[PDB]
Amino acid sequence: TIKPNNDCRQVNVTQLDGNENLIRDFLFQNFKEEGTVVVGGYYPTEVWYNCSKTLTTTAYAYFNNIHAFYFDMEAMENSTGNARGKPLLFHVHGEPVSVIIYISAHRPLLKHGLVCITKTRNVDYNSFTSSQWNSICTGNDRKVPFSVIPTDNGTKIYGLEWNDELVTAYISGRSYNWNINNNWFNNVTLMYSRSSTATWLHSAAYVYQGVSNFTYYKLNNTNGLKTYEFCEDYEYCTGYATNVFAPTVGGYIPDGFS
Ligand SMILES: *[C@@H]1O[C@H](CO)[C@@H](O[C@@H]2O[C@H](CO)[C@@H](O)[C@H](O)[C@H]2NC(C)=O)[C@H](O)[C@H]1NC(C)=O
Ligand SMILES: *[C@@H]1O[C@H](CO)[C@@H](O)[C@H](O)[C@H]1NC(C)=O
Ligand SMILES: *[C@@H]1O[C@H](CO)[C@@H](O)[C@H](O)[C@H]1NC(C)=O
Ligand SMILES: *[C@@H]1O[C@H](CO)[C@@H](O)[C@H](O)[C@H]1NC(C)=O
Ligand SMILES: *[C@@H]1O[C@H](CO)[C@@H](O)[C@H](O)[C@H]1NC(C)=O
Ligand SMILES: *[C@@H]1O[C@H](CO)[C@@H](O)[C@H](O)[C@H]1NC(C)=O
Ligand SMILES: *[C@@H]1O[C@H](CO)[C@@H](O)[C@H](O)[C@H]1NC(C)=O
Repeated sequence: TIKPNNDCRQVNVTQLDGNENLIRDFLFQNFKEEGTVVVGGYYPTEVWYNCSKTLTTTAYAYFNNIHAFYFDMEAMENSTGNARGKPLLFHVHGEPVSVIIYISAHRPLLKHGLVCITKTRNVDYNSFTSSQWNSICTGNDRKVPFSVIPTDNGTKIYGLEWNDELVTAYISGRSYNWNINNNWFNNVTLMYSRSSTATWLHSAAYVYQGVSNFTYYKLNNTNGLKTYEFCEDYEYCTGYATNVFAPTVGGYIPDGFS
């Protein structure tokens, strides 16, 4: 899903600090009942990508042909009061509207996150993270500040999914929906490392993953205990075929369909 880069290495999301149940809480967000059920969707996997640079130069990463983008952070320093932030900036392209999400390190108190809805393709990644907080998403672009919860201590997975009619943002354990008709290009550009500035601090404490395939998870709720298991094949987990398929070149149903 990510272009081959030497900086970007893999990593086990569940093996990191404070990430024991990072995916379990996300999977059971909607299934609040008792029993086992097989769900499908653009769900994150266990192996994500960590990308860092020893130097203080500006680096970029590209995710292509993806449908959802998830990321997680580390525990904030002094989260109770003056929380210390770790900067990040990822841009989802589209026409005629594109969305830039930037978490910082004039600005309202504790509102580390900013969302910039812009209609201009020329986005300056070497100047957005170098100016003041009041001169970032100024002008005709729509600026929406938002406060990432520091008390969560990075134990909640953040995510963004989109389509041509609806955009869903998962923050903490809450999913928010926005209705907008926009032609998305299904690629995301992420700027993970740059020189330190007033708003940007040189660090690397972000994991991240892009999901493009239809992932299947079996969920079991036994006496209040919640367990999840990934399925590489729907038929193997359920004993029955699935209706999701990828049409071949020219728009032809594959011969293996049921
Ligand atoms: C994201 O995908 C879109 C859609 O494919 C890309 O836009 C096209 O890019 C190609 C080159 O890859 C150009 O020849 C086309 O003219 C572009 N079309 C439009 C309508 O702009 C876009 O470049 C991709 N973005 C990134 C950052 O890779
Ligand atoms: C994740 O842990 C497993 C063992 O549980 C190990 O084999 C694998 O290499 C780890 N993956 C990464 C990306 O470190
Ligand atoms: C943490 O924040 C509190 C509340 O603002 C503050 O009193 C305290 O000094 C901070 N601790 C630090 C910066 O180590
Ligand atoms: C986050 O960490 C702080 C400091 O250790 C702790 O007081 C707080 O309860 C934690 N929040 C959680 C675990 O939700
Ligand atoms: C990513 O890797 C860097 C070294 O390249 C390391 O310092 C950093 O802690 C890693 N990030 C996470 C979230 O594990
Ligand atoms: C997604 O599905 C395609 C089907 O061709 C497969 O080749 C690819 O490996 C899958 N990707 C992942 C991450 O499972
Ligand atoms: C769910 O868990 C219970 C208790 O461990 C087990 O008996 C049952 O077989 C599980 N169901 C599925 C579908 O895996």
